[PDB]
Amino acid sequence: SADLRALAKHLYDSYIKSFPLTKAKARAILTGKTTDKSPFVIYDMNSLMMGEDKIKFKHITPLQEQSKEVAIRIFQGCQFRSVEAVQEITEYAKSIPGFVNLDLNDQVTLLKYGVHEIIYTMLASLMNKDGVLISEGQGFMTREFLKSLRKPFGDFMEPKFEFAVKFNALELDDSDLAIFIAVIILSGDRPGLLNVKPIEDIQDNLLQALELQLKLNHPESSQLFAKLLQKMTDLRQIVTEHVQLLQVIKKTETDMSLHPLLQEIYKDLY
Amino acid sequence: PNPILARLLRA
Ligand SMILES: CN(CCOc1ccc(C[C@H](Nc2ccccc2C(=O)c2ccccc2)C(=O)O)cc1)c1ccccn1
Repeated sequence: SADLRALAKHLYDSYIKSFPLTKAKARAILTGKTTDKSPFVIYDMNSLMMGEDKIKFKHITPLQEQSKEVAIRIFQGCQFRSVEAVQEITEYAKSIPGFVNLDLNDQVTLLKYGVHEIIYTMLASLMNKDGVLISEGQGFMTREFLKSLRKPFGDFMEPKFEFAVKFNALELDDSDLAIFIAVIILSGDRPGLLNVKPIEDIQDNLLQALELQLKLNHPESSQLFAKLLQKMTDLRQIVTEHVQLLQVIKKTETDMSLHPLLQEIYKDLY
Repeated sequence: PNPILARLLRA
């Protein structure tokens, strides 16, 4: 009822506080409806050269000196971004009512399995059919350019763009998304959850709040809730195939170690 | 395991 709406609004405020680049801002940028200088477009090797110092990268040497292979430099940029995204999602998850009262080991398991699915949900907010916003909206990397990278790296983003076209077709907003992501985090079917019932209650509660939010915010979109629920399983498949590709990279390309946070997340995952 | 996630969760 009224309390469910209050919960939705609390989560939306926490979402705005936790995630600096929202879907609203991203769309403003993607549609050219902002006063800001339009993003630098990386559509090819030369545009990547120029644009490259715009990529949000902090390390021993500048991104240009990390590898002679351009695809490997894109790999390191994406890894750095994903680490910061995991930090962001962790802060949001702690803001979710009831989350900090679960057994800490359950919080860790839920975050582990949930965070990639949440990353792919929010990545769609930064995408259109032609490419993806990077570096807090200061850059735009084309889908074609990503597809032109040598194997294995060439197939990394295509399932994400394909997912994103359908997901964006749902025309969700940030208020919808805050609850959707909270729902994904509190999945009770994650392997190894020790104490399931409190998680199941919170996820149940979030699902009623989500239902009410979509009924109020999208009155003419019939069975939108069902469509959105069906998207979570898709996200799981995306994660599975992504992990297989990552395993290829580990077994194939010389010294391809990952950041310890991502290594921790993928280790013994499923 | 997962010391880094547990530390990220303990602020
Ligand atoms: C595309 N993009 C925006 C962020 O998009 C993300 C797309 C995916 C991810 C998830 C992330 N994936 C990787 C993790 C380690 C190394 C590479 C990847 C890639 O995903 C990858 C591999 C090859 C080619 C391209 C990507 C994860 O598992 O944590 C996180 C972010 C970039 C790209 C370069 C620099 C910054 N922004």
